[PDB]
Amino acid sequence: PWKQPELDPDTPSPIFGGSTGGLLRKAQVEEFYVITWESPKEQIFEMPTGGAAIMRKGPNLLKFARKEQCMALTTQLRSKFRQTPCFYRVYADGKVQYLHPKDGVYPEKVNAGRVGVNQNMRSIGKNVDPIKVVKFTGSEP
Amino acid sequence: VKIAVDRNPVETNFEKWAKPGHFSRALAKGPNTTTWIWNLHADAHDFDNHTSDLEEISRKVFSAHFGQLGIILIWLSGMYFHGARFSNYEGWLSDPTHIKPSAQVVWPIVGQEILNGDVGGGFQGIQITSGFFQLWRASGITSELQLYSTAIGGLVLAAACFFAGWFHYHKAAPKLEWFQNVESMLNHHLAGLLGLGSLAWAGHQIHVSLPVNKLLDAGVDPKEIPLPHEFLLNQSIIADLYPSFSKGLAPFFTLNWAEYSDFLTFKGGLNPVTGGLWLSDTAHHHLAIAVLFLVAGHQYRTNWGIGHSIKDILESHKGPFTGNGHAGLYEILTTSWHAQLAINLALFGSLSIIVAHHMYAMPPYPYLATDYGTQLSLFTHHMWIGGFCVVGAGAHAAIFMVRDYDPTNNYNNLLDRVIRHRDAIISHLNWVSIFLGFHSFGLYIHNDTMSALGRPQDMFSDTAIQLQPVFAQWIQNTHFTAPQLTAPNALAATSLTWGGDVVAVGGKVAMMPIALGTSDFLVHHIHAFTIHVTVLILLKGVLFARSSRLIPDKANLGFRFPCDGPGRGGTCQVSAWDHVFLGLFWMYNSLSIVIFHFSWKMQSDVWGTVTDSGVSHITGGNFAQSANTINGWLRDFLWAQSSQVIQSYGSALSAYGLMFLGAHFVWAFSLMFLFSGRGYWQELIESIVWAHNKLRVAPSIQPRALSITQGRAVGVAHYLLGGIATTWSFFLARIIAVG
Amino acid sequence: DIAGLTPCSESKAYNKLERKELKVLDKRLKQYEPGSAPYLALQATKERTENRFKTYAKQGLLCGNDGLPHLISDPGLALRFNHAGEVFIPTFGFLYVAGYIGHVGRQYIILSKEDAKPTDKEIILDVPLALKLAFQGWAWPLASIQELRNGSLLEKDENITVS
Amino acid sequence: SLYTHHQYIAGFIMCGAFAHGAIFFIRDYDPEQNKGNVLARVLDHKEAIISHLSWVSLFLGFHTLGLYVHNDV
Amino acid sequence: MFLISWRGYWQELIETLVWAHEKTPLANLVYWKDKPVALSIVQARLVGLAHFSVGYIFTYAAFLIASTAGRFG
Amino acid sequence: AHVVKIYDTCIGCTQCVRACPLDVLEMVPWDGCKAAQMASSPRTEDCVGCKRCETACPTDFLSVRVYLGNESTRSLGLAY
Amino acid sequence: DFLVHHAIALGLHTTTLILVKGALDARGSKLMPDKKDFGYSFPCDGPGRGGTCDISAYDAFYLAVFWMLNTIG
Amino acid sequence: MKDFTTYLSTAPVVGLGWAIFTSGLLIEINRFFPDPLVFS
Ligand code: CLA
Ligand code: CLA
Ligand code: CLA
Ligand code: CLA
Ligand code: CLA
Ligand code: CLA
Ligand SMILES: CCCCCCCCCCCCCCCC(=O)OC[C@H](COP(=O)(O)OC[C@@H](O)CO)OC(=O)CCCCCCCCCCCCCCC
Ligand SMILES: CC1=C(C/C=C(\C)CCC[C@H](C)CCC[C@H](C)CCCC(C)C)C(=O)c2ccccc2C1=O
Ligand SMILES: CC1=C(C/C=C(\C)CCC[C@H](C)CCC[C@H](C)CCCC(C)C)C(=O)c2ccccc2C1=O
Repeated sequence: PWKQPELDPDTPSPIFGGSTGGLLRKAQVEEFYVITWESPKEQIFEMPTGGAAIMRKGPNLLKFARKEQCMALTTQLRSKFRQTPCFYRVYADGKVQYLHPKDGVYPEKVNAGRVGVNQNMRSIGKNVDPIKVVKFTGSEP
Repeated sequence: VKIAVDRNPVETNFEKWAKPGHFSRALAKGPNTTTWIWNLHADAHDFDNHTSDLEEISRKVFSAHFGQLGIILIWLSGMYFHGARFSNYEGWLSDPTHIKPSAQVVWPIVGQEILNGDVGGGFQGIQITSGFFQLWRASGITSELQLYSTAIGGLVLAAACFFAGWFHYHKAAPKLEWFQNVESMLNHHLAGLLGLGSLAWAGHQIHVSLPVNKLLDAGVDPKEIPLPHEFLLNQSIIADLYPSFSKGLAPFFTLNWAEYSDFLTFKGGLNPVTGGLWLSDTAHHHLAIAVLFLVAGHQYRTNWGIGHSIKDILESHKGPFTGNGHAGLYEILTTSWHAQLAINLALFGSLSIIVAHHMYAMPPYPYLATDYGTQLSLFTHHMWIGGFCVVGAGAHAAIFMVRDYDPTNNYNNLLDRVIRHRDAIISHLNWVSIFLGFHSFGLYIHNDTMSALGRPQDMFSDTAIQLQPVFAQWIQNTHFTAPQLTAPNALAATSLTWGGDVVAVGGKVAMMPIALGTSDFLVHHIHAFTIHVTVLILLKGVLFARSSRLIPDKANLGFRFPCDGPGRGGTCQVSAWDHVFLGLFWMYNSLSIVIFHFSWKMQSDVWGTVTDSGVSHITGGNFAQSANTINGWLRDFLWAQSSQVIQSYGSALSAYGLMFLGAHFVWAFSLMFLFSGRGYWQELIESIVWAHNKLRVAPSIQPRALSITQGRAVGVAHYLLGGIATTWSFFLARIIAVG
Repeated sequence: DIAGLTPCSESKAYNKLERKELKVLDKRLKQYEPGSAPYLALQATKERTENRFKTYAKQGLLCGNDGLPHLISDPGLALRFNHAGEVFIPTFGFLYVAGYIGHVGRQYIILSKEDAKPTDKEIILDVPLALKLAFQGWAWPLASIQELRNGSLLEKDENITVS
Repeated sequence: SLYTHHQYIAGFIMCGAFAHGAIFFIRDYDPEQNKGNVLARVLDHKEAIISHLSWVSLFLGFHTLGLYVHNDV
Repeated sequence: MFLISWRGYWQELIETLVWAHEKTPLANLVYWKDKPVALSIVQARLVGLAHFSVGYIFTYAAFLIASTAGRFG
Repeated sequence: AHVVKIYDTCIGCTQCVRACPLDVLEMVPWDGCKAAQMASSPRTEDCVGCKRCETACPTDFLSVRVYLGNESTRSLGLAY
Repeated sequence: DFLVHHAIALGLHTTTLILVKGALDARGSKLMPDKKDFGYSFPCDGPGRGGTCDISAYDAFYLAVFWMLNTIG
Repeated sequence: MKDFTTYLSTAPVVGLGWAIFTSGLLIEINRFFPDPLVFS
């Protein structure tokens, strides 16, 4: 984006009684993920882990243990309610990382700033046999 | 409330018969692979996927159900017809004990006439085990002419049912409003169908079946019986049998009902002659049942401002621990068919299981308990039907969670709160299955190991470390000593299984008290192990259908999908469909032992020929000693009782010897589909397509291996068919050749 | 004779098996009355059984020590010792029928593929065409060698390969 | 026991020859070096080998089972 | 089991036992060194084939020796 | 720790990018195609191996391949 | 003795089919033109292309052992 | 009627007519000419 939005760790959360699909001991020790978005009204939405919850008008914040749990929610909000979520990654040390709209534009739209990675300039197939690379790793690279 | 119908919605013509796949958008294009063929027959009756309109889904359902009735009624009329023209009913009616039934005589081409065994009665044919002959005798049926007319009625009514399905879909189909009038259904279907239907049968019982079976049990010849219409017209005839008829409905309207004690009774027990329930007791049963359903049908609100409303009932039973409870369910059940189908199949399958228990101990029809093949075939049948129906609830409930679940309606509801502690359900239920499989099945291995080591004193058995079912034993005596204290007007007990004396008919025992011991403790606890596990597989699939930790978005993938991918270490058989595919294997392992329990127990402890000195059971009472060991089930049940099947070559039971083998082939044949995968087969077809291509003889419809979910379905189908058909041959050949 | 096998006429166990299988019916026939239909059914089975045994003996079959007829497969021994109808001749009776099915299905496939929408012609057959080919296939061996000698039977490296 | 012991081993061993023969085609096979030789000419027309094999399995399977089932009945 | 029932049913089940081991009051103090996960796909085909073949062999060895030894002929 | 390589036959459909839940794939400009787009795989550390990307590529043979390899906590999809 | 020696032939010819196929089609198939890049043993290539379960040459050896045991039985 | 004849030309309906022919032919050839094994 213009600039990465820093994390506001104190924002209101949705109205959700709780469930058993929440966070486990891995979260405090290794890492966990949090997602933010801004809603115009009070609505109901399905959580990835558990049941239904009620959003809040204004900013909202959740905490998840997996990136798929977060991106599963973005696909729901972008489609059903047509919003623009953004989620981070929090380590146990307190470090924070801004992941998904890393360029500000979603990945399915091009942008001039991006640089290609893992781009082979050949056709699928048309690559050396494993015997040529028998004693080190990799036939595709 | 009112009637609502839409006229001529659909034109009737064979235009779409020529265009298969019209119902689906994808299939209407046409086939370019052979996978289009399998998807056609599969998605044919999934009306929810064809269209989003709930109205059209309702029209299709209400009219297809008319088809199953017509399909049933020609089947039912076939039994009456085949029993009239190709049977020995008139001969069996005069000597029921010695003559065996038969209604499937065979034509004389290659071999195949030896199957027409020497049944008896100047007749030779296949021996049936469906219990129609005892049913037709429980009602007044002495001649074949009554069966012909009954068959012609079914074809007439069946065509009407087929005609209605066309009429109530193609010509004059109801609206969605007519279907959502739920309170009128229960009012009509309780009072009208169950109420008057039971009252009417009592009319047939009172006016026809009682006198006819009174004369037949008194030795009178069937041809000399007065025809059932004579009892209606002549008040004098039936009065000779039951003098209460002479008063003529004055006792009823004056509320002096004791005068009808002649034919409305509370005897209990069994008839000493027929080994079946007193026909007078059943007329009293179905009569009281009608009055009970009639008042039940006047409960709801339909139109006249009196009665209950289901919505106000549901949203008024609330609690603290539950929060918002039972609120949003009236909107669910009035909107999704799958929710109702889940509830109904569960209680329509658990009912056939109740039928299986409550018939064998309480034989309602005459001369059924002495036909051991019939009594064993009805138990095995109506139990398997219960297992399939119950498993359908787990499948047809997961479809609701995936397709017809809207989280907006369910917030802090019962359904929402169940999902929010699902990990507690499956976790606590996992511990029980492990606790039971150890303490139940481990006891069998302990007895096997102790016996092989020469330590029979340390086994679990009657002469040993006895584990006796004290609670059931106390309930047997309580129901046995009930006529004295808790039911004074009852002349005897409900059944002799609780306690009493033997009832012998034709030199064979109909029913005698069943004793429970150490072996019956282990088996009754083995059943709970298979049941709590079968629930774990289905209930896990339901709750984790919509989302899980491994796959937070399953609902977008759908109800049936093979896998998300090899990632996450592997995601094969994660859908709710694949949970049903696993639960069927456990339903099979459950009821297969409920059935072995019924066969060995009743052969050893109950059935047998009564002599002057007691009873000589079929297997000499070996259930107590041998059953504690698994080798006993292998030796004394399988190796022993398979002698009648294996030695069936050269006799009328030869068909069972072949089905016994063919059932094994189809079972093992399933293993190719379960163990293997689509990948190996699609490559093999390519090398085959080369040869078919080399000779310019190749199909334009490309050959494709079966889908993943289909290979799993094809497996469990050929698996269950071979596993079930083996018992069907092992049992009927064993029991028809008695002992 | 050959292979140490006796003819079925001279065998004792063969006649022993006949006397056994008839004794089962005679015992079963005692139960019913003379003029009843079960009696007529069993008498017919008796008549068929007596006919099955004499016809197999008349046909020069070979019965072993067990008393059951055995078949011979080599055309040399079959023709030398007059046992050709057993295996050798039915081999040509099948292959005429089997090639009939191939020559017919091969022609329906080729001809429908020369038109538009051949996929529909497989699920919805052209029955007039199928009957036409089915009654034109009496001389399929002629057409095969005609098509082989011509070279229009096989395709030539216009087929998909995998590497 | 001596017969079954060796024959069951003969099957396990022989299933390894093909398995360890398949690993050769993946890891230790060079097509350009082995060009035009017998080993490449086999791999070229493999659709014929796998097909003519499937005929023999199907042929023995139908006709052998059909006779046992013809005799069972 | 390993042949018919495949991984996805089980990994969701092990996730449920993991929840219980952490929420239990006293057992939560104990913690694994290596995380528990279900068996892989290829591993199960191997494991289930071993449980398959061993019963195929131990069953016949008993029958072969017992049938022949008891009769002594 | 899986490997994702995209090949020269990409046509800029973006169906691979829309399908991946974990945001491994993104679109980058390129001069080889009509659409003037190409995919990329900058962050394969978050890859999981669902092979939904391969399922969506409409080419004759795939312009995207997931070569499975060494596992990890993120790759095994472990919430714990 | 005739029928069994032919039924034994069913085993050897079809067991060879399963193992020969897994060898020759080890390098590539139309469903998976490059098996050689993955390896001898991998689970599958995914649910795409109609399904790719049990394609690898390891899965051919896996299925042959069932026939090895049946044949030797 | 054009659509009815087309429905009768589908695969399973034509297969049903085939099955009755081949099966009835073999049976009646075993009803008469009972128990053939050797062909004269
Ligand atoms: C001859 C009269 C007639 C005609 C011309 C039509 C014509 C039509 N109907 Mg209609 N219908 C009729 C009678 C008729 N119907 C009757 C009597 C009923 C009541 C059951 C219905 C109920 C009905 C419904 C509920 C629906 C239609 C639909 C349709 C349309 C699609 C037809 C189709 O797919 O063919 C199908 C062709 C068949 C030959 C089907 C045969 C099915 C039989 C009953 C199964 C037999 C069971 C078998 C013997 C059991 C053994 C199997 C074993 C494995 C157990 C078409 C306009 C559909 C529609 O509106 O189109 C979207 C639709 O949803 N009809
Ligand atoms: C008893 C079980 C059983 C049976 C019968 C088969 C049968 C077969 N397997 Mg198989 N398989 C099994 C278990 C079984 N397998 C198991 C447990 C595994 C381990 C996963 C495998 C693994 C396996 C592999 C890996 C391969 C096979 C192959 C084959 C085929 C070999 C060719 C042959 O002889 O066909 C002819 C033999 C038959 C017995 C034909 C069966 C049909 C008969 C005639 C009945 C006909 C139907 C009848 C008309 C009634 C139908 C009515 C109904 C539709 C209502 C054949 C279809 C190979 C193959 O397909 O190559 C061609 C192959 O590559 N199988
Ligand atoms: C007293 C009135 C009455 C009676 C007797 C019935 C009886 C029945 N209803 Mg029902 N129903 C009623 C009122 C009634 N309904 C009302 C008021 C509504 C709207 C609120 C509905 C809406 C309804 C639906 C939506 C469905 C049924 C179905 C059924 C059948 C269930 C099949 C069964 O259990 O096997 C018992 C079977 C029999 C006893 C066989 C008898 C069959 C004959 C033909 C029925 C005769 C009774 C008939 C309803 C009388 C009026 C018909 C007349 C106008 C021509 C059963 C025949 C199901 C169905 O149609 O399945 C086919 C179904 O899906 N009902
Ligand atoms: C009142 C009973 C009832 C009704 C109305 C339905 C209705 C439906 N079910 Mg359901 N189901 C039921 C009971 C019922 N089910 C039970 C008891 C079970 C547990 C076994 C299931 C398990 C089940 C599953 C697992 C699935 C369904 C699905 C479906 C839908 C698609 C129907 C379909 O594909 O069939 C069209 C017809 C066929 C496919 C033909 C069936 C052929 C069977 C398998 C063979 C029968 C063999 C025969 C009896 C014996 C062998 C002899 C042979 C030689 C002839 C439809 C809404 C599917 C779906 O997508 O739901 C949305 C699905 O995935 N159901
Ligand atoms: C005989 C074969 C067999 C056996 C023993 C099992 C055993 C089990 N299955 Mg199972 N299963 C099988 C076949 C079998 N399956 C097949 C063929 C299928 C395919 C349909 C399935 C599908 C299936 C599903 C879908 C599920 C199971 C589940 C279970 C478990 C239930 C918990 C329990 O009671 O365990 C208690 C222990 C026993 C029953 C073991 C009995 C033997 C004794 C007690 C062990 C003795 C140990 C000994 C003393 C120690 C020796 C140590 C030594 C090293 C010195 C259990 C581990 C369920 C599960 O795991 O979740 C709870 C479940 O959900 N199975
Ligand atoms: C009434 C219930 C019913 C039943 C039981 C079936 C059963 C079948 N249909 Mg089907 N179908 C139905 C209703 C039904 N359909 C309806 C209502 C429609 C809409 C009009 C269709 C439209 C339809 C199409 C368009 C096609 C089928 C096909 C098939 C067959 C699958 C192909 C196969 O496995 O053979 C594979 C066969 C071979 C590889 C070689 C040919 C040898 C065959 C087996 C001989 C002929 C079998 C014969 C039809 C059996 C008698 C009928 C039987 C049900 C009693 C299968 C027999 C397909 C087919 O080709 O049928 C044969 C097919 O293309 N069906
Ligand atoms: C068949 C025997 C099985 C018994 C053992 C099974 C134990 C497993 C269940 C544990 C779940 C506990 C959490 C409850 C869930 C809970 O918190 O819900 C709260 C609920 C009370 O609800 P409220 O009154 O708050 O609200 C009810 C309203 O919401 C109405 O919808 O508690 C109960 O109903 C107690 C149920 C005891 C359940 C145990 C008995 C179940 C079998 C019934 C027969 C028992 C007597 C048998 C002797 C003859
Ligand atoms: C065998 C098998 C196949 C191949 C099976 C196929 C292609 C089905 C074959 C269906 C045939 C065509 C039905 C017809 C069979 C007979 C011809 C019917 C007899 C007809 C005669 C009487 C004329 C799979 O595709 C598969 C996929 C996934 C897991 C396991 C498996 C699997 O085990
Ligand atoms: C039960 C089951 C599991 C779960 C099974 C587990 C976790 C059991 C393995 C752990 C236990 C504790 C080992 C039991 C000890 C063994 C009896 C002895 C092992 C001896 C080795 C050390 C040599 C799977 O992961 C699986 C995966 C794919 C297909 C099918 C299945 C499957 O069926």
